[PDB]
Amino acid sequence: SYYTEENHGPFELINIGPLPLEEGRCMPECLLAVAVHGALNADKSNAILVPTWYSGTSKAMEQIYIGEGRALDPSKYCIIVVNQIGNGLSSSASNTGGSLAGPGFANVRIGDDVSAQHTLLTEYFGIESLALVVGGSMGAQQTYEWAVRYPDFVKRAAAIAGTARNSEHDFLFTEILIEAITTDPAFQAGLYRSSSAVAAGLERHAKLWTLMGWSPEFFRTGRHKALGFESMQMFVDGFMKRYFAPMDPNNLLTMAWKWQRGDVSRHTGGDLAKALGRIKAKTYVMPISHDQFFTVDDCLSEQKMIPNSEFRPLRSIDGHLGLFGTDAQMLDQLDAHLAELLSSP
Amino acid sequence: SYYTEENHGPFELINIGPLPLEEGRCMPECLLAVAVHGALNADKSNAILVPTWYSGTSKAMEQIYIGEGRALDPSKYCIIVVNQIGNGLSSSASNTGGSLAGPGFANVRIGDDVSAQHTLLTEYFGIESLALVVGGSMGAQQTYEWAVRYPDFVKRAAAIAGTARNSEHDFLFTEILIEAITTDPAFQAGLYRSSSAVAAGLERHAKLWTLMGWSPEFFRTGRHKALGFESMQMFVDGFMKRYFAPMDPNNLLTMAWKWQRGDVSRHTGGDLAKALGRIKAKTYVMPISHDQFFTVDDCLSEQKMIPNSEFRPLRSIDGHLGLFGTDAQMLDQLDAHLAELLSSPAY
Repeated sequence: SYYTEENHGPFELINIGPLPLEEGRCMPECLLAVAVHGALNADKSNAILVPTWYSGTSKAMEQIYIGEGRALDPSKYCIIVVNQIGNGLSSSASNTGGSLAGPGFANVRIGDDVSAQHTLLTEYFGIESLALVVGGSMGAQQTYEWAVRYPDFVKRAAAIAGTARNSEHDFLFTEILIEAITTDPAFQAGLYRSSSAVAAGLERHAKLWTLMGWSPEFFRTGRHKALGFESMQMFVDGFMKRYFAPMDPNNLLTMAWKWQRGDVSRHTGGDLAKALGRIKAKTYVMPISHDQFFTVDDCLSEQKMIPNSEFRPLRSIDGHLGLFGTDAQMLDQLDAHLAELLSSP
Repeated sequence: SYYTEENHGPFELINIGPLPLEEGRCMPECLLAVAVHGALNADKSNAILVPTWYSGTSKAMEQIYIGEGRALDPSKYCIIVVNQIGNGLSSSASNTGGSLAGPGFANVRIGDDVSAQHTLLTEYFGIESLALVVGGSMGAQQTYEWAVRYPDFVKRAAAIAGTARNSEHDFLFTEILIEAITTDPAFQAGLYRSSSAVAAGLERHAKLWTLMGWSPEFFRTGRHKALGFESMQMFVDGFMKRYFAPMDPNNLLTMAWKWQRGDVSRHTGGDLAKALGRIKAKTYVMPISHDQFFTVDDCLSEQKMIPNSEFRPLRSIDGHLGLFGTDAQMLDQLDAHLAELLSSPAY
């Protein structure tokens, strides 16, 4: 009941046909849930691709980032928001039959999403280049993979709060996030009868996201209170637990495995400088100042490897989950940077 | 067999007598495990008290911080290292009988340790003031409590990587650490057959410490490899899991409960500025730059409320567990700050 058009729509389900996956299995049919905002011009020069992030859907990207006086303005651009494979709206553990059902769903990599999106854009939209690819966190992982895998296709790229190659510390964080779910016996090796049977694991998952998803300064200065939650307990229970409670464990695990392995250097034998050296897009690297796990240092290290790129950190004590749109001043910064990027040749 | 003289000694067990605890229970006899390094001078004016930190013992403070070339030099100072109530050496769930055994052990607060330490110093050693109180993390919590509770007694205070009133974020971290242990079915509500039976909970606890105890920069720049571990997997297994593996779950929960509730403002009805304003000790507030949960910003906000004090962050990408002595640059900075502190004129 969570993954519906009534909650996340409108979107279109587009069957892009069979999808051979990097890990070796083939999806007989890959359905991508796509939301399109704005019209494509005759040059097809105004398309923007927006990948979705961990546990997220196209509806979040639309609610937080897209609109009239925003950088992502559908009166000027054709903004194409594409849901991750495994996110519950596109083909996922939760909505696919046969051998891909539930814990049978394949291991999907960032590169598989980008490959599917490329097929979608060329064959269903007839688009041969993107004015901008922009995403946050896992959405930034896909942004980097686009810029490296199809370098002449991507004219501009904005990687918000995410890296091109995942760190060992981030891998550990996600492993602990996974174990929060899989160590709940009600998970039943993915064969749980309903999402909510795994409430304990989903709550433990939410508590870890509270610990790592914001920042110590967020809580010290009472940001949670400004958002309407009088205490850490109220914030954990009223915001964080409630966010994850209706979601599907198998889907979260599909996206967590994928997030763990984001690595554009797979194109270059593990040489990251060589992969990032391939980027032709005008690229803004935009970590959030207080992000606890995609750090300013992590992202600056990569930016130095991307030719013609710019380092444009967002200042927000809301840290990583400032992506959720809790900090309007952060959103204003982001809009100014993105408008400047879109304005550049 | 982890909590022995063979592993953590030499130390002496001193019975300081009954200890009425803040939470309301009375310990009929409180034994403190104490290690002394160096001799007291003629008027006992060279005593330095070193409390121990979460999961730690006096052995760690000795190995990492005490020695002739160092600020805590036993050829000049009498350095008295006192093990936390609950840490397995002093009176704890793992070694106390009667109604205090195992799951029955009382909820002990930072203030109970400081009161017990004060009784130890005055009644057993005849010491009536301290040249320095210094500790890290939970050791820093006890340091602040000392400086607030007995302000004339403490001539100098050095609070490394810890705060005077615990934050909500830190409380959540420790709650998650506690649940890593208590959700292991083998924990059996504190009635586990042995430490070893609760290995799954202890390993999850270790993984959480790996996540929060160092820093992303520590790993990004390959510090774990410099320390001799080929990969994150080898570091987690060979350093972090191994550290917690032999420890007692009930003792860790005692120290965790205590850590969660460190709060010197209990002396002043919740008014932290009033509590910290009581401090007369020359005080250095020394967060570790890349500490993920006792942040530079957390400690700065408290330092601003302590009169006479100085803010001296330790620069280390090793973050919180740089307390374990992994970062020799950080130890060198600390020695320099502590030597400067110890040279402040006696009033």
